[PDB]
Amino acid sequence: MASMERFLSVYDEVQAFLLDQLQSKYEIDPNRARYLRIMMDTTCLGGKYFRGMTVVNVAEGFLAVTQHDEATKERILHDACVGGWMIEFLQAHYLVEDDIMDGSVMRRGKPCWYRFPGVTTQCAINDGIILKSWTQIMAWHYFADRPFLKDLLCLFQKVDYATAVGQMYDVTSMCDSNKLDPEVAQPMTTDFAEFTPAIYKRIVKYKTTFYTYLLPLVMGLLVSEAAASVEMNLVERVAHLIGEYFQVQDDVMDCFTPPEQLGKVGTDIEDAKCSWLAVTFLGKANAAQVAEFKANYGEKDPAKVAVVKRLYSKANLQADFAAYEAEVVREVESLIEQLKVKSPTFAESVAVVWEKTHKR
Amino acid sequence: MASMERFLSVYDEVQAFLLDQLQSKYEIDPNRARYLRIMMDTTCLGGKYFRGMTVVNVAEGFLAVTQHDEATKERILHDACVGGWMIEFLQAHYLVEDDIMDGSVMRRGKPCWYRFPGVTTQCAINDGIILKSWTQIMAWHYFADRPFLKDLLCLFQKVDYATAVGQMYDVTSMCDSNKLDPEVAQPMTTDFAEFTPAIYKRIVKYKTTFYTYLLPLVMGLLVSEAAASVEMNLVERVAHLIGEYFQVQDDVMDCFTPPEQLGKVGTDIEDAKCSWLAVTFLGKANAAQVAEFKANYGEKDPAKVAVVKRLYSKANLQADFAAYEAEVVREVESLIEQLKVKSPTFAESVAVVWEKTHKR
Ligand SMILES: Cc1cccc(Nc2ncnc3c2cnn3C)c1
Ligand SMILES: Cc1cccc(Nc2ncnc3c2cnn3C)c1
Ligand SMILES: [Zn+2]
Ligand SMILES: [Zn+2]
Ligand SMILES: [Zn+2]
Ligand SMILES: [Zn+2]
Repeated sequence: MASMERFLSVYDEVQAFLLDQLQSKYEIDPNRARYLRIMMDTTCLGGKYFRGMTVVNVAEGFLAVTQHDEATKERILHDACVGGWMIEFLQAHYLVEDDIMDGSVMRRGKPCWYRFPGVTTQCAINDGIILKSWTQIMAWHYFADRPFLKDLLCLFQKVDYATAVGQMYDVTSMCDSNKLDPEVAQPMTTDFAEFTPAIYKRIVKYKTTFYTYLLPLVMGLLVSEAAASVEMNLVERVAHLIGEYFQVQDDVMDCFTPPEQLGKVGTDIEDAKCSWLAVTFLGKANAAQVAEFKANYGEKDPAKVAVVKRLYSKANLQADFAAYEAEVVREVESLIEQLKVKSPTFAESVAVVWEKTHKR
Repeated sequence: MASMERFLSVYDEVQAFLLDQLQSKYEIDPNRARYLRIMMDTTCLGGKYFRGMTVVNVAEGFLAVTQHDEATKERILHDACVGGWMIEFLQAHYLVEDDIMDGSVMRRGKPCWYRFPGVTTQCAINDGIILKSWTQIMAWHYFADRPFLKDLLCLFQKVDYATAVGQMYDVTSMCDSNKLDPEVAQPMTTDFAEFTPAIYKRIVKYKTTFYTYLLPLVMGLLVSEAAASVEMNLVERVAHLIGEYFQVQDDVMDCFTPPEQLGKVGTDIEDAKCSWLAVTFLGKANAAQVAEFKANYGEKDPAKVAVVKRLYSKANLQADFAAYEAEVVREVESLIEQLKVKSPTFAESVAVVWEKTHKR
């Protein structure tokens, strides 16, 4: 049976389970169950399922080299699918809440959940809460008797937290650290001294790479009972590295990919985000160019946004991107090689993850 | 050593632990650690600690009748304090998010967190996320080798979820169920057909009683390794019952307690909430009074709010409250008696919980 169809079948299964449990144990009525069904579908479906599918892909790699009864292979694949949906639901939680936090308008070519007429922010914040609560309901139900349950829940928990930390780094990335203070309204940085590669790296590592790369890979290992086939430090390193590249690409697209293709109108410049474009620009600009950057970044005025974009064009950031890209290929390929020592199979799964990222 | 001081000491311990871990494992800088310290203090401190202290109180009851080495008694009390703080942090998560959801202005005589000048909703939503993530960080760290860890995390998870469900019942309680639809903006009910005791009960059971009464009681049992000293169905029933009473009192105060004493200006009438006052009023009004209620409820206009309040005065709701109160005393005392069969000690802890609620 093909992996994607198995994965989508399991969504329907897990959906039915969660809604049936709301009726039998939580006293839900049909109309509220309907609203939650539609919330779940709208917030969890329609992407590429790259995160969940990585759990399945890793488990399939192991199945191909490990002896098991057929019923065990099915169990492992079902577990990978459930684990994959936990990640997808974790993402949906973060996307719902982030869109509210950021006043985002669209995502993937549709309105952000909170903007649905019959949702509103008052409901949507809570809907996002439910989303993450469902990850745990899934885990406890499907993995109740599993040897890996503890390690799975502990990892999930750590990833969730790292992600929330990352969110905090992101949202505060345009303020001067020395000025953070709950009592005082936060000015945007005037010097941009904290737009550095190391600071950027910190934001990305926490905000995206743990839930997007580290969690799918490690979850695949846990449901396969294969965590002793790998050097966990290598898995972290390669996860963090591919995750960074993925975020740089997202940053480039924010600015340069036409909105109908992006799925949204990118506002990193108006939001004064610490983007790869801004850090790399500030890494290579002269005095005049910096000054011009400072006079125009982080302002809604389209004229000012256009100055910033011109600055990035003229600064020939494509060349820095290509050099960064070349470095990431060396390092990712080196890490893949190191992974081959203890597991060629897992190395290959990582190689796949990298190809899908590198040319997407 | 007195329970409250032990509990507050443990807050400082757990705080230091979480911030020290952010520095050593999450790459936090001092200024962000400072912001999180201030967020934690502002959102977790200053209430009566009734929820956390119930965990400690239950554990102390058991310690008085159970043989243990001194070091075990200290371990159990430390565990109760940590467990108690998990509940307090869970509450803080919900209060932060609820205040944002509801556009609340104050709570406990201070601005809602999101309204702090240097916070804002964009940060505050995430701060609330961190709050709940810290419950799990606490659990995994302090309870790592504990026999009760699984049962504690599963219970916590279920309570969290019940609470989020309850939030959904609450926020939707002024809409007609048959009209809920993410695609369509939600009108307020014109008939108030869903303002019934059973519907009200559902909202309260989920939104408050699981995290306010059931979780502290059961957590106390788990850290004491005492869950076989009780009939769990009785614990649920008494929890749900005292929790309901607690919410009715809160509802009465929303409307009638002067704002400097309430800590906030109550807006249940303008928010068109399904309050005990509104359900009980609709339970006893004549046609004319209902009609008047319908023309004035759920409107910001102070004139209209004042009509509703007059209606409640003239309807002599104090008498229904006293009769409800009398019924709750019978039922709570009956349940306490039933609890005495398997544990007089636990019965007494529940008796305390009830006294603190009944005359607060
Ligand atoms: C993650 C991050 C943040 C900011 C700037 C960069 N760019 C680079 N980082 C590392 N090597 C690089 C480059 C550009 N060329 N080469 C060789 C990376
Ligand atoms: C939880 C709830 C919701 C709505 C109305 C009520 N009131 C009552 N519920 C039960 N017994 C009652 C009363 C009033 N008198 N007596 C005897 C309770
Ligand atoms: Zn964001
Ligand atoms: Zn982006
Ligand atoms: Zn609320
Ligand atoms: Zn209230």
